[PDB]
Amino acid sequence: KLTYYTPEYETLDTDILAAFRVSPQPGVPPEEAGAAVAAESSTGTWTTVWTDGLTNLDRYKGRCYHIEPVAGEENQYICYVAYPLDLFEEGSVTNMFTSIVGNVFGFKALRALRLEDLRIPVAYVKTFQGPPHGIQVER
Amino acid sequence: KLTYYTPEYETLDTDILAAFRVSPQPGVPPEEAGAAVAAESSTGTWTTVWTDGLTNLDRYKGRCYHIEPVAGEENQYICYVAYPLDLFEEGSVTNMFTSIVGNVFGFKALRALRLEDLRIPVAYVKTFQGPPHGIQVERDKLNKYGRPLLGCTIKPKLGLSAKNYGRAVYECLRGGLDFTKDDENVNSQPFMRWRDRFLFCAEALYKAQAETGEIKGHYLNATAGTCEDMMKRAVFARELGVPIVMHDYLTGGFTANTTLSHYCRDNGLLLHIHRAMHAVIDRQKNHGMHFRVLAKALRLSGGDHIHSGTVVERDITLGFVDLLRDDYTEKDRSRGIYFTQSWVSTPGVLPVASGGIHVWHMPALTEIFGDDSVLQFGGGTLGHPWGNAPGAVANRVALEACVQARNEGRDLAREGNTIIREATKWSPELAAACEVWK
Amino acid sequence: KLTYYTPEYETLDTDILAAFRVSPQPGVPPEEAGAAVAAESSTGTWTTVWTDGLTNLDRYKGRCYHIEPVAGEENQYICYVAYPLDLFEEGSVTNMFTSIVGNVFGFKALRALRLEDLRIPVAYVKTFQGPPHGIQVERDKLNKYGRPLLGCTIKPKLGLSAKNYGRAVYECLRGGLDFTKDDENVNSQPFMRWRDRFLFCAEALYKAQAETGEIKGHYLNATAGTCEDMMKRAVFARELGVPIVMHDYLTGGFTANTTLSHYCRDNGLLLHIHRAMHAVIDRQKNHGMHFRVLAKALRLSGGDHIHSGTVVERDITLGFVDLLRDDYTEKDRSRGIYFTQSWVSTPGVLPVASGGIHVWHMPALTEIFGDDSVLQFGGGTLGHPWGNAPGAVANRVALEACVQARNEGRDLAREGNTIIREATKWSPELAAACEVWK
Amino acid sequence: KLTYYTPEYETLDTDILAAFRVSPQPGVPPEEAGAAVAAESSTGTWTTVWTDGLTNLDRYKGRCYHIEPVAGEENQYICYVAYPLDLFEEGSVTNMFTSIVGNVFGFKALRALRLEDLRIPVAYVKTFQGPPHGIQVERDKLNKYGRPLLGCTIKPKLGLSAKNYGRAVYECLRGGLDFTKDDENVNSQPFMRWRDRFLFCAEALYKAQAETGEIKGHYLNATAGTCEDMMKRAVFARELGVPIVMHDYLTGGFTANTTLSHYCRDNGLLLHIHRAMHAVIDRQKNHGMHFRVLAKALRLSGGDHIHSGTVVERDITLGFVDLLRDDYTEKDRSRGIYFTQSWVSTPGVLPVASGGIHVWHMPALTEIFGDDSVLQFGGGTLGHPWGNAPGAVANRVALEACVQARNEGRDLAREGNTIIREATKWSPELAAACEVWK
Amino acid sequence: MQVWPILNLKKYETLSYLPPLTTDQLARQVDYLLNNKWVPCLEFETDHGFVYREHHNSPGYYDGRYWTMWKLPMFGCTDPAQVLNELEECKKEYPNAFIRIIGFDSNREVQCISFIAYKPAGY
Amino acid sequence: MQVWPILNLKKYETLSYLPPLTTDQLARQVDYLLNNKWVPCLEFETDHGFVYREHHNSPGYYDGRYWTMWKLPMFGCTDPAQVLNELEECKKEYPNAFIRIIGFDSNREVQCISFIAYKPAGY
Ligand SMILES: [Mg+2]
Ligand SMILES: [Mg+2]
Ligand SMILES: [Mg+2]
Repeated sequence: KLTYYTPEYETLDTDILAAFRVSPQPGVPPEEAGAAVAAESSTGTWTTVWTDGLTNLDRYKGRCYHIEPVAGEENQYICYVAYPLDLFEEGSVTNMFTSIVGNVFGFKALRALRLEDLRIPVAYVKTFQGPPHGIQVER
Repeated sequence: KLTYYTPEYETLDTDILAAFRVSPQPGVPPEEAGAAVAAESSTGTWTTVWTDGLTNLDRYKGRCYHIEPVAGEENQYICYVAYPLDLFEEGSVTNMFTSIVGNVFGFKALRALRLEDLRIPVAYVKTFQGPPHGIQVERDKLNKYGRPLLGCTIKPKLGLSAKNYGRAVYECLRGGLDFTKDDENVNSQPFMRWRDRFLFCAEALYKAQAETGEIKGHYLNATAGTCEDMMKRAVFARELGVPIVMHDYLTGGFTANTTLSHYCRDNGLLLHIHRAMHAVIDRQKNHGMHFRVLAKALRLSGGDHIHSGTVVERDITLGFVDLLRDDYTEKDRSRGIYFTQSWVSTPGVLPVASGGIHVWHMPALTEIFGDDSVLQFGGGTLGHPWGNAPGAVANRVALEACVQARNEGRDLAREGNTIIREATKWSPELAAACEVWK
Repeated sequence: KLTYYTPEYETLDTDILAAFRVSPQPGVPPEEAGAAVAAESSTGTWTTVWTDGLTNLDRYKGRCYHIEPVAGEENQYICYVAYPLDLFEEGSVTNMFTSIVGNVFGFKALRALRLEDLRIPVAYVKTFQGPPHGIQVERDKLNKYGRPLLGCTIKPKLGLSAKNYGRAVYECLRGGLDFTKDDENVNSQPFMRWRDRFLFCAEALYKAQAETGEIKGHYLNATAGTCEDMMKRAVFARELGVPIVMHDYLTGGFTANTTLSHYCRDNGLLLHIHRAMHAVIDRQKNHGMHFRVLAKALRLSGGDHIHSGTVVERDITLGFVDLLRDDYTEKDRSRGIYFTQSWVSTPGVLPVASGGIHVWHMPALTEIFGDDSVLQFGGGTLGHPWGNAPGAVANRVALEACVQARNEGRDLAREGNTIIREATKWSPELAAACEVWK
Repeated sequence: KLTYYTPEYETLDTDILAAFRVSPQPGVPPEEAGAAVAAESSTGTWTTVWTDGLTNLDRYKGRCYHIEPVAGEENQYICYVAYPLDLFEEGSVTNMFTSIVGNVFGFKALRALRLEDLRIPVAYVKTFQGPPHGIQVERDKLNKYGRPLLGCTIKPKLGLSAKNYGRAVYECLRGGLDFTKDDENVNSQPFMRWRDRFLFCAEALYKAQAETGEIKGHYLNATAGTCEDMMKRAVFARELGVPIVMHDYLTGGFTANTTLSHYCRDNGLLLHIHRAMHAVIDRQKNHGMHFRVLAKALRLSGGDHIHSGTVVERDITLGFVDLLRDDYTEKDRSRGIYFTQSWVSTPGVLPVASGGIHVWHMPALTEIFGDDSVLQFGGGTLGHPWGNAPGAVANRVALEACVQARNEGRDLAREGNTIIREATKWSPELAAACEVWK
Repeated sequence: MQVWPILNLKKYETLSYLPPLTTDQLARQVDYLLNNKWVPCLEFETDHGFVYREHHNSPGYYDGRYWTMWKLPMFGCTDPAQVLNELEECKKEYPNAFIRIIGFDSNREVQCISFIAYKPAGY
Repeated sequence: MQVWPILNLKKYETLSYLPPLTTDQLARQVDYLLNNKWVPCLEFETDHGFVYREHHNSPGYYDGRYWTMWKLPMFGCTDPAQVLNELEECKKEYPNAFIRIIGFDSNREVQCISFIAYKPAGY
């Protein structure tokens, strides 16, 4: 929780932001659930490893910067997580999904998890070709 | 309902059979729900079209031939549907999934839907290459027999320079592990481009192999944004003469995976498959696809290893482990095996157990998976107090201790801990590990 | 003026910003001059055209958003212009320069014009590959740490036979230098064809490496008349398994340079960039383009080394050295840095100091550039009284003496000479060098 | 000075001769400055090196053979330097510039330096392909004789959709213009990708050609970030069967330009060259390279058209126009021609006059350039009150009126306006143009 | 904190990280083969006890994997003593060779066992 | 005029061209690491003290660059004596090995130091 729930964090224009709909297991508070989602989808290790000291992990960690309850739902919150630009391969949707969605959905502290939206920063957008033609050209 | 619910239908040995877990909307009877699943996943049209008269649609329709209530569940049934052989493109897992699972899950008369199992007929099985190598060939190539293989995921996944990454690789392998691995997220990024990583990992694995005398490998992740980039990475691995590459088959996709699988067969490369993103699809009991379906698909598309969870529900896991390794597996509902499955000599796939495991889980893992498996210890190696090499030694010793004990007739379930403690008396590395983890 | 001088405009993080040093013709006010620079480098048409009504030109126009007088200069101002992201082709330095600098310099209302700096927005930075390797990777590949790298240009540039050239190469490297180099003029000529040179230089560098045990390299010049010829030379370097090739990026051109940069990334070759012809463009303060602009362009197109002058105005040089090596450099007018520049993890480039330097400049160079730099000694090695090898030894010893002293806390600025003289007492090679040069 | 100032030297017909405009630092005499230029651009070493004794350096040194004061200038001289044939790589403009201009401009003993002219010996000229086609072949291919060719730059350069761009192209060509053109900045950008532009421009030019019966062309800009991208664009132009492509030779570079020039020769494509960025280098009289040097270089590398300014200093322009078109041009200081230049049948290049010109400049342009030239009217066509087609008609009529008048013996210099006004009496399109522009 | 040794620490796969097997535990491993109906066989090597790459370098190719067969697989063996007897005879003839016991599973149609039984002095 | 030697003149990069470091100057170099907040670590090699090419020959590939780590990087080290103590223990165990001190800069995320601290007799 200490390293990953960062409610004071101001997002960077280069960050990929994720809005997760989190349903924690009974007994797991919001903040810990959100912190779990961020850790499990970025750095986070079940045991301490000495190699972490060869890098600055704060530069690569995912951060749960905001949490808000879901209206009319039993024990469900929308957690916002920020991922630094450096975690992703340029022009690769495959790598974008692997990094954000490749691991967290099976976290045991959660009973369910849904990715609702992603803010793709313009610096990452410029690394893709996008539509071969697009609406105007097609017409 | 009339055309699609066919309880008298006798399945053909060439039919693809699907076991769906159907949760109808309140007010929709079983038979109609099952008929809906069959129609919506095959022919079926909301309005009559004259073109149907130019063909014999009974030859192409899906048929719900059997329905049975689910025990202890409110309004949920298992519906069996048969699809004729002619609906599928040969050798294409992509087309198999598109046909069966591409449309039905959004049918409004259903509140939820889950594909539990598929019976792949042998005539369709023969149209796929299957694993590039398979269990037996891999063991023969690596010259490793009578024990589970051991691996280690390098961490942190992101942040280390390619050289520091290779340094960790060498220290891990020289201690007794067979493989080291690239995290599924590790493809090619700003602080570590793929080619630099491949190159240093190659220097590290060759040094470790020279030192110990045992063959070593490192799963070099070839997952990429395009088929072209993926192939470029596989080609360099071939140029380096290394034994194994890796692919995230679900995020990369079945089309790219099959391409990689074929190249690996043609070039003698072993292929390790990571199941990143699986829980997005196979976690909830009410909707999605059970992992066993995703496992069968991978065995057809091709892979030599596939992550299969850690266990330490047991029976369900052992059930799909049999489906990945054996040539024939009989129907067994107690293990989630809904259909008898034959593979007509398609090679087996080595299951990879991974996830927070350490020395103390060794007896259990050896007991449950047996010799044909790969046990992955990321933090379980890199978290040892003395470093990677002694961390590797502790894991290798613990494993061999268990293997010897099992071979001598000792019960791993009854005396696992005794077996480990006995080994600590002569292995300082293991003693140190045991002090940290239990 | 109305459309292009926009003092209230707030720049977007996606805009390319240019700082022009404008010298208007007498009678032309600042605002009109600045507006002219913006219009002439973007939209702007001498006569009204009906087609303009088919688009929204405000979305594509350049904007002079700020103007400030130049201190102590007669009728000269620094005009800031913003260009929208959409005007540029992704990954093309060629198009970036064509758009900003392709037309304005000939505008009659101006008596002179100089581009001083460009703020490359991160969204555009991400469209380039950048250096094939960069500072960190290069150090890891060569296994060289904690000191500036050392090189030597072989002379005479023209006249030696390929074998005599290789002989000089071997004698230089075996003495302790890391690299030897092809002069920018040395491509392929009558008395020394390129392939013969590559081949003998390869024999020489491998012999020196075997003798000393330290990795060696020789910048094999691939600059050529066509893309095809350039690629042929790079390919042979790859075949020889050597570590580094060279290109004269300005005379060869940005289009050819980017091609070479991409090939180097795909083949693991380091790329040394020579700035031949730069002074034709960056010398006069009133007209042209400052070198810092040419340096930023090279970091985008790609190169691992780039010549940056010798220093021994200091501050201006240190300013662009930061721009080549760092990930983020804040605006600093005292060093000619007109815009804050971020690189979003694009690798840094090793600056190469060269030009009439010898042993006595060592403390100054180490002090000013620091560890991440390449110090080139042509005549400073080949002019040593005892020959190339002792000449190399003198340079290597002098450098290591300075590094050790610095590391021990000694002030290189205050006691540089003392540090060198102290080393002559135990190094005959260095003593001999010191006798010849001071 | 002793080795490099050789006033008694008789130049060889194989020598490359350079005329430098030298501005020495105060206190540095002419002879020493000239000697410095020769040494710094050839051999010359700040310190003596033993390797020089393995060759005969007099065979490779540059020689300042003549010096003459510049009239009416404070401390400025024209120094003549001869470079032996052996210093240069055959067919490489890149190497020619690197050798002569790659180093000297930064020499501290000089306050400024400008290359004014180069005498390319015929033995070196024969090593280049030269223009892919040249003036005569181009006229024969297009079947256009006895008059200057006419073109039009499409504007706005950025902002129009590929289709709207093509629409403007068709309307321009159908009115009588021979060519339409891509702006130098137009490569491939967000709102208009290159392939879409090539495709619509092709539909437009074929429709205009079918309508009028006269051959039409559109300079499709192939300038790109890499050699590969540039070639992809040229290849599609070949596939479309169109007659002409374009390249910004200075921003793209000489290496990429030569590659494009060779491909154009092998595929029958005419090549239009834009001189974007030239004023950064050729504007100031004291430092840089005069355009005539850049023009000679392009004729060697290859191009069929080259922008040459508008004129309406005259004599200087006419001087380099002769150098681009003729087979032999005698020394003529009154026109800036410092050396007699022979081309041994290397094809001539069509000069392109462009820049704010309109109908009223027609008599002057026809008179000054003659038949072998291309007159470009961007705003002069697209700014006509009735639209592109009538704008084109006005330009075509004005030109033909001037040609007929000239052919009848009328003096274009004396009666140009009379000739135009006479034509307005029968051409409404022209009358309308004349009302808007004078 | 102990540092894992670098010199003379060559290994021989399965069971090589455990203390050398005594005749008793050696007999127990052979009993495991017999009980599973696997056929025991002996292999020895005098020149290259570890994997190397001399003749080729493509993926999956290594030299030194094949050792040389001591006689023939002991089909129909029912007593572990038979195997250990051969081990003794092999050692007598090749005291300078590495000797390992392998097992074949005719049902799975592959080699399935391989553990070092003897190493020359200093290994 | 002296001729630079050919035989037995193998070098070990940074600081290897200077006379062997005394314990004092050795301690000063370690203090430089600590003062810069770099993490010190020891590496040793007994078999190949210099770069070579056995397993591959492509650009940028060389064998012998990686040596073997003595224990672990000394995170949180505050005294140079700690490092020199380990040097002594390493030498005690591997008097036949080349030993070098390296440093890691966790901020720059790369190895940043490497200088030879011990060489076997005759090197
Ligand atoms: Mg992982
Ligand atoms: Mg040079
Ligand atoms: Mg233009």
